[PDB]
Order: sequence, then structure tokens, then C-alpha cells
Amino acid sequence: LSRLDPPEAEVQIDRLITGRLQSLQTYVTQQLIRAAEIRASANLAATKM
Amino acid sequence: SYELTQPASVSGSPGQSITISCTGTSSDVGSYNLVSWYQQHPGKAPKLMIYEVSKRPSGVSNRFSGSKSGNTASLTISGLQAEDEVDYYCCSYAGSSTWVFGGGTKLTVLSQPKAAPSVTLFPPSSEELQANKATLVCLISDFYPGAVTVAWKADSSPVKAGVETTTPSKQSNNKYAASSYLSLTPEQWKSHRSYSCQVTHEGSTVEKTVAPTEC
Amino acid sequence: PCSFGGVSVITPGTNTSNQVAVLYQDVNCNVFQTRAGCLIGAEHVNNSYECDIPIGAGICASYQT
Amino acid sequence: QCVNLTTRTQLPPAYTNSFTRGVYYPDKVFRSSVLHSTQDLFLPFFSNVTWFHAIHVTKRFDNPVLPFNDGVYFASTEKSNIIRGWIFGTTLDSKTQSLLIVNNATNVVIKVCEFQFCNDPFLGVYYHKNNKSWMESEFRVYSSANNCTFEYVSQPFLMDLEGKQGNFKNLREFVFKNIDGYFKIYSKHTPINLVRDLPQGFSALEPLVDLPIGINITRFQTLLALHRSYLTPGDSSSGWTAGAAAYYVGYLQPRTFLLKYNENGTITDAVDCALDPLSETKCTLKSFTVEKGIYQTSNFRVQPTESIVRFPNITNLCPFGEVFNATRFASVYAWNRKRISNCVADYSVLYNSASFSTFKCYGVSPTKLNDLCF
Amino acid sequence: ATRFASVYAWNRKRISNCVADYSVLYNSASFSTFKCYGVSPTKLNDLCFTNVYADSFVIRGDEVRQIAPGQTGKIADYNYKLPDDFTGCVIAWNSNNLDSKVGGNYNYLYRLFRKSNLKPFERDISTEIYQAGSTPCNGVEGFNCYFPLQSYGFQPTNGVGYQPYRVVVLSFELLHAPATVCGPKKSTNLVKNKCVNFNFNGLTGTGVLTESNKKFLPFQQFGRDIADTTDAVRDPQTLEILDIT
Amino acid sequence: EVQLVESGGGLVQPGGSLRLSCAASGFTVSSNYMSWVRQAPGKGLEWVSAIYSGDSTYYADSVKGRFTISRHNPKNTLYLQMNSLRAEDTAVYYCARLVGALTNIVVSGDGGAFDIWGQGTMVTVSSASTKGPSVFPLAPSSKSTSGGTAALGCLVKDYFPEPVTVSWNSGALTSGVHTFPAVLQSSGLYSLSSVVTVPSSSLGTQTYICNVNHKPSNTKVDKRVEPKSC
Repeated sequence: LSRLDPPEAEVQIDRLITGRLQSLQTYVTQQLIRAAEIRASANLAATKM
Repeated sequence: SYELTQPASVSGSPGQSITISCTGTSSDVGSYNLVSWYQQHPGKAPKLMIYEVSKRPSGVSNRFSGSKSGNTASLTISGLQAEDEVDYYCCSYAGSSTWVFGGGTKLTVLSQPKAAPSVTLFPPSSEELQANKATLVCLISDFYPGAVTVAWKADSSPVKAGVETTTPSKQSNNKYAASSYLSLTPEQWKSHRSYSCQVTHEGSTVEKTVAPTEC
Repeated sequence: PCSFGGVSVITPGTNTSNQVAVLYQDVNCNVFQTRAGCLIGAEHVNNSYECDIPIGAGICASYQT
Repeated sequence: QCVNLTTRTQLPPAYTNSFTRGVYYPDKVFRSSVLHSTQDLFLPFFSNVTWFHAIHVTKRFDNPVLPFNDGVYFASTEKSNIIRGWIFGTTLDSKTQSLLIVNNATNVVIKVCEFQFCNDPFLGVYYHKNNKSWMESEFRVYSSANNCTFEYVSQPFLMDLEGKQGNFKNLREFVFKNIDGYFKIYSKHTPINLVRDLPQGFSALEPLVDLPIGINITRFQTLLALHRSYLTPGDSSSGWTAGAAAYYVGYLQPRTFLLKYNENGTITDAVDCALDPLSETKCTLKSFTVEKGIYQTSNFRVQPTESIVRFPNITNLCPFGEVFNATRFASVYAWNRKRISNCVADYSVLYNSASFSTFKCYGVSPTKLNDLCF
Repeated sequence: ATRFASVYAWNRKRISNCVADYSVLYNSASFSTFKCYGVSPTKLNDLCFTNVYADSFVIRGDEVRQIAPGQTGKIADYNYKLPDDFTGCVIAWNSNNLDSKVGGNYNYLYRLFRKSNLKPFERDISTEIYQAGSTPCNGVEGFNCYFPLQSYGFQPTNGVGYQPYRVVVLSFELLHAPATVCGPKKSTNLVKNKCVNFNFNGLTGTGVLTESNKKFLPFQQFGRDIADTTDAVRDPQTLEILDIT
Repeated sequence: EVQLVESGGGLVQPGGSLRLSCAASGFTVSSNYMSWVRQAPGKGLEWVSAIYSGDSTYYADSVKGRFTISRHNPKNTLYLQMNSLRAEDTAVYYCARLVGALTNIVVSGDGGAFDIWGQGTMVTVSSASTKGPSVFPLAPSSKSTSGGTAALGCLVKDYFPEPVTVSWNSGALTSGVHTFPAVLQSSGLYSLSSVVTVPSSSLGTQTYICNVNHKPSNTKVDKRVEPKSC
């Protein structure tokens, strides 16, 4: 905000958006990956109990 | 140490309009307003005649005004009289409730009757001679325009050593003053025959010739 | 920072009614404070019933008398 | 200026609530059997609006000059077509390009010109006694029209010009908008039959026409007419009979609604997103009836109550006249170096002592330099 | 044509219901600056514009480069407001033969600075004053405040940057309403129930034209389906509605 | 009654300090105006003293750390502890007024009208010590006696530094009094004059007393002006 006017700072804001959205998609993927890993493990523990 | 540009020498005929200015910068063009104009008969505290440039002072003759645009100025002094030969200044802002103003526009009113300079020359007193001192006190009053050069004639001899003359100072009758002094010794006072003080006021000359004490 | 806390809504469906309850999570506030947060719009009771909507902190709601 | 009007019993006003109005077709996109939302200037549900009394039979003729806020909703419960005029302008002194909309006895005139205006312009029709004739007698609208920019005249038609008194039988719904300078009109005639303040119910809003104006609108006025007959004392500045009218005005807000369309693609059900917590829940999942449960919402936000500035006590002024064209500067191989600190710097002060030719601040916009602390 | 207005009192002209072109702009006078913001000059005749507004004035060359949608300046901040989302064109051209007098031009005026900010499509009719900081002066030709309107000094002996450039901005919109300002391409026959290309007021595409089954209000042009693509089009001449498949 | 009066005048030497004062009479300084205009004859002026009470950040970037001053509202008098007085500050100040915007004088407008002043004081910061003035009675001559209007006075010569105030007959002679300002000698001394045009018949019969006052040196001389009695 204090570093450029909205027009030209828009392209840096776009890179900020892209990197953070991709960081979120990696994080959410890994979270559901471990969720699916725990899925089979939890069914396994339910079968044992 | 802080000083802004004003037109020092301004003059106008009676019944005419004159413009007075005082300089600022680009940091003074957006949207402020603080300008109040002064009035000084030289040698004493000022007088208020114009403030709130385009509005009304409480008790003031409405012949004076002011006008405001860009780098184009006016303290519009109109309906000039014989009493307008006075000093003028403005006021102005300097940022964050600070202040500055201009360098003293001096107005001189023309079309006034010229008067011969009244000169009075005083020789030193007797006890001043007892004090081993001599002073030629030349006093020039009631002269206008005030361009006077005090000359001393010690028996038709121009003497410049020991001559001290004051600057022209405004008097009560719209004229100026002068008080010149020649400091000599009693040996040089009683050696010469006569002593004359002369002035050159607009070509006119008024001379006063005094003599040492006879007894 | 300032805006820190979760806002939650509870409903039994439009087919049941239109009144709802409002939950906040990290707030020190029909008040009912829980470990999940502060809830308004549900009179806490001392009864015992089987859970139907998971609210949190072992507490649940229902549309009952 | 112009003539004045007297015998005006200006009574205190009354606030009345509204019910589910202000939902129109937003754009060109035809939508059938599909839900959609958009962020635009709309009207919230259940808002406390102001109603102005106009019944004379009493002695009230009020038309306040309200500044034009972005978005205007108008709802008139008329019986004899009382409201006929609207004026748009900011100064009304034959210099502003003012816009007059008038439902004239012959045409519908829309005129954008330099009209000189009076205090309270209005219209008046005189009713004869020997014959049942209605004709526009007093046109006290503008004093001069010198410069013009737009003119539209509708077809020459005749109305009844009723002077009857009774119950409200017609509802006129209008939307006054300003987009890119345009003026969109959404007109709806409704066959209502009540006596007093607006009833409930809802229907779609039919846009009428977009006037392609581009002039500024900062203030507006809705106009009225008067009746002149034997009941008047015999003058127009004090003797006047208005009748009985009712109109509602509402400022629009940047809202968002979810819209329902049938197989015939018609606005049937509209729901808000920010009116209660339930509204956002309903419009989040893009349905109307949602199954029993809990769903994610937004989070609480706090608006800053103050915005303070904290700078050190610095009064020194950066000398830039010595930096720009003082007396003489050095060469390029022996480049002149100057050190500046502990003072206030500015860029708008660079355009006074000399007009520059090339001024390029690499990476930094010239407008923000005073907002950072170097 | 004969004479245009100033910039503070910018001249406004309304144009609609006719054919416009850009290649016809290079016959009566050769232009100097011609920049159409966001729009390439080659495609303008291929789109069908609505509500043409022309804003005309004359300015000095020292401020011609400054007029642009989103910057700051003496004129861009306090005399006119070009919107940032706005789509249009700006044309500036020097005029010495009529706007350059030997003694100088004094009839036209210009406002360098203004008290408050601006809003898009605004004209000011006040001679109010610019005055340093806060607490205005109200201005009557005096020093350390600023009357807004000064006069120009255009003489043929001035410099290139001191030349009177007529500046006209053309403003319009697209893809919002049935238009009438489009160009010299000729229409042809209408084919139905075939997979063909089509064109309606600059809107091109490929598909099948079928008969519609709904009543539409007589001011609607294009309908968009759930995929946001145009699936309904009004005929330009017969005003019949056709579905796109 | 309502008047601004300057007081607390004395000799200042380099390295010393002095407490000036501007006292308002009639109107209390708690809610009134005080503007310290510093005047040097012949040139531009400057308003410097920045004391508006409440003690916050408002100062001019020219006298930082030099002019210190205090506030006393109920006593209707302000004192100026002008410390570190520089020898190049030879000027007679005046405390004055202004106009703002609040009361009936302005409902719409700006203000800024200095309208009521003081008389000023005469304080000189000189490295050298003060010297008592020398009063020499300038006696009437034969031409003054025969001319109808006699001119007489007493020259104040060779006093350093300023000031010297000359009065006639302890205020009993006001008509015709005219005071000629001091001269700046090459060595720095001063010499002023005071001449009153008197009737020639009053010579010898009417006593002519000129009171010469020099406050920093604290010398008062009641000089008799007598005709030439050889």
C-alpha cells in the first residue's frame, strides 16, 4: 500500500496471490493425503476393536 | 533572519490607487488565508487599517482595500491623502500556526507643497567652553522633499572633519527633520571668525551664520 | 491483531422453522459460554438427549419444547 | 427570484417501515431456472423509510431538495396521477446543465439545458365550471433556457387529468440510478387498492429505459402539481388546492441478493445475504431450503475507531533550492555529492522555482513519496 | 469545425445512431497524438458502440502527455477525472492556424488548481480560489493565494511544448445494451437450423440458430446461460429472438 | 484603562539576563491577546515570541533554545525571561493584539487584526558599560529674541548607550516642543536635541527646565536653560 499506487503494484499483488493460493493447494492436498492415510488406519483400528 | 520580498519604494498621486505586495512560495498557494496589512508613521508602534483582506475592519475609512490572486497582488490603497506617507507591511503564515511577513513597503505621497528648510544654528555654551568642548548644533526642520546635505562653512571653508548628520525623520507637519553636529575644540572655535551652517534642499539653500561670544 | 474468533450458525432446516442460533468461538462474552465458545439462541438445559447436530465441547442442540 | 407560496402547514414527518421492495433485473444476462447473485446498488428488506404528507382536501405541499446519494428508489401510491415532474441539477442558475423530466399534458418531455430556477417550481391546472375542461395553466418551472444539450419529446397523447379525491388505486415504482453518468429508469405500474401506507407482497421490477445522459447529478427534486377551482380564494400565490398524495423515497446501498428464476426466467424469489445470519447461510450454498446442520460463515471484523499519525518532532526544512539551480554545479566525472537529512522533503514544491523536463522516479510513484519516511 | 471550448468548461458532444470510422480520421487533418486506451485502433469498426460522448478542449503541449486515466497532475486532478475502468480514446493535434495569435490568446482560460477533489464526469462552474493550505482566501487579484483561471500565451514565436493542442476524448461502452453506432460492414441473409458462424453487433461466434420459447422485454439484447456464454440473441432487424446451441 | 504597558527595563551585558514584562490593564491576560512584534527602524520586522500557553509543540525555527518565557494569567501581566540576549538584538518590541473568529466580531470570516499595542521599552545589550548623558543648555540668541519666537533647548551629547528622554518644565510646557532624534557618531556616541518655540517675552521671566532621563544609567538631570547673560 505505501510502496506503489494500485495500478503498477497490481502485478506484484498477483504474484502474492498466486504463490499463496498454490501454497494453500499444496497444504490442503497434504492434509487430505494424511487424512486418507489415517482413514484406512482408523478402519483398521475399528476392525481390531 | 527570515525576510521576504516587498517593494520598498512606492509612491502615488493623491486620489489614485497603489498596489502593495509581499512575497511567498509554492508552499503557500494551495488553500490558506492569513494576510493583514500594517501602517506605521515611522518611529512608533504600528496602526491597523486593513485585515481579513476583502472584509470589514470595525472602525476604518472604507477607501482602502485588498485583492488576492495567484502570484498577482494588491494591497489597493486608494484615495491617497497627505497622511499616507507611512510604512507598510503584511502578515502571512509559515506552516503549523507559524508566521512570517514582508520587508516594509514605504509609501511617499507626492503633490505636496514644498516648504523651505527652517534652519537654527546654536553655538556652544559658555560652560561648554569651560568644559573644553565646542559643538555647532545645526537643526533643520520643516522641509519636504527630504533631500538635505548639511554643509559647514568655517569662514567660507568647507569642513568635513567631525561632521555628523542624522537621517531624515518624519515630523508632525508631514515633513522631515535633521540634526547635524560639528564637534570642534575651543581653540578652533575662537580662532575662526564666523561659522555658517547651510543645507541644499531641492536646490534651495538656507544658511545660518553665528559668531563666538563677544564677552 | 484484532479479528480473531470463529462465527458459527446452527439450523434445523427451512422445513422446520426459520429461527437460528449464533455461536462465537474465541470471545469472552441468552448467553451460554462453552469451551467451543459463547452461544446465543439456545436455552441450556440440564436434561439428557441424544445428539443430532455436533456443536462441540460435548454439547448439542435440538428443536424441542 | 420568482413568486413565493404561502399557507403551508409544515407538519412533523412520520417514519414508516417497508416490506420487500427494490429487486430488479441487474443486467442483460437472461437466467432461467438458475440462482445467481451480484454486488450492485440495491434496496435492503424491511427498512424504515420516510413518507411525506400531501393531503389538502390539510394545507401541505412539501418537496424537500435532497442531495443525490448514489441510488434512489421511489414508490408513489397515486389515484389521479399527481406527480408529474423531476428535476436534476446542482446550482439551478442557468449555468448547470439541468435535466427536466415532465409528464406533460401532451407529451413526456426530457430536456437537458441551462434552466434558471426559482425556489419552489411546480405545475398547476385550472378547472373551469361551465365545461369539464383540464388544461395546464401555470408552468412555474424555469425562467430562462439559453444553452441546451438534449431534447426528447414523447408522442402526443391525452390523459383524463382527474381532480377526484378518494382511495389509492395505482402504484408507480421507479428507480433513479447513476452509472457512468447514465440514468436508468425502472418503471412499474401496479393495480393496488388500499387507502394508506404501502401493503406487503412482492413482484419483479421492470426496467423502463436508460437515458444516456452524462451530466453530473448531486441534488435532485421530485415535483408536484396543484388544482385550481372555485374553492380557492382567487389567487395562486396563497390560494391552492393539492388533493391527497403519498410517495416514498429510499437511498440505495451496495447490496447483494440471490435471485430465483422459473422456466420462464422471471424474478420470483429474492433473498438477501446480509440481513440476518440466516441470509448468508441461504445464499452461500445457492439454494433456498437447506438441510439441518451447521455451515461455515465469515468471521467477526472490527472497524478501526481511530487512525492516528505518529511522527517525531521535526521542524527543519530541506533546502532544495541549493539542490536545484542555486549558482553552479560540478561535472559528471567529478560528480557533485550532497548530503541531506533531518528535514522535511516534498515533491509538489519542485514545480515553483523552475519547470522541469525529465522527472522519472525509478520504481517509486511520485504521488506517494511524502507518505514514506526516507 | 470552427471553435471549441476550454478545458475547465470542457465541451460535451453527444453522438449516436450513425456509423463511425477511424480510417476517415486521416483526411481533413493529420493528427499528432492518437492513443486509444485498452482498444487497438484496427478493431474499432468491428465492434458496435453505444452512447458516444466527445469531450473537447484545447491545452498547452506541456500538459498533453499528462492526460491519462489514473495519474495525477495539475489538470488530471482538478479539471477532469478520467476513470480507471474507463474504455475510450484520446486524440490531440496542434492547431496554430486558428489558436495562435501574434499578440497572444487571451479569450481562453485554464484552471491550474482547485480546492477539493473531483468525481468522474464533473464540470465546475465556480470561480472559487486556491489559497496555500487551509482556511481559504476567496481571491481578488493579490499575492500568496491563487485565482484558478489564468490565460494562455500562445504566439507563433513560442516553443513546440508551448503549442495549442486540441484534445478530444471519445468515450463509449461495449457489451451492455443494443447498440446503434456500428460500422460499414454490410449484413446478409439469415440462416436457421445450421452450424454456421454469426455476427450480431460485433458479437461473433459459431453455433446453431433455433427458435425461442419465451416472452422477452423489448429492450433486452443477449441472454447468457449457466456457462455465461450467449445462448439467446435478438435479431437486429426483425427483432425476433433466436437460441444458440 | 485597557492598555498594554511595558515594564522591567534595565541594562543587559553579554552573559547576563533580564526579566521584561508586558502588563495588560483593564482586560485580563487569561483570555486576551499578546503579540510580540520586534521593530528595527527603516527595515523589515519580525514576530518571534511563540508563547501560547498549554505547553505543546509550537515554535519557530530561528530562535530555538534562546527565548524562554513563562505564563501568569491571574496577575494580568506576562514576564519575558529573555535569556542569552544577543548584542545584535537592538530593537524596541511591542506587545499587541489580534482577532480570531469566535465572538460577534466574526461569525463568518478569518480574523487576524492586531489593533491595540504597547508603548515599548528601551533595553540595550551592549558589551561596554553605560555612560551618563551630558546635557548642554543651548541658550537663545539675539536673532531668536528679535525674531518674536525664541528657540532654546538642551543638547544631550556623548551618552552611550541609549536612551535619553527629554521633558519640559515637568510637563508644564507642551506647546511647541519638538524632539530631534539622536545621531549615530563614528565612535558610537549619541546626541539628540529638544527645541521648544517659546515667546521671546518669556525669556528670563519664565524658567525653562529640561528633564533628561537615562534609565539604564539611572541618571536624571534637571538642566536650566538660561539666556546669554554675559
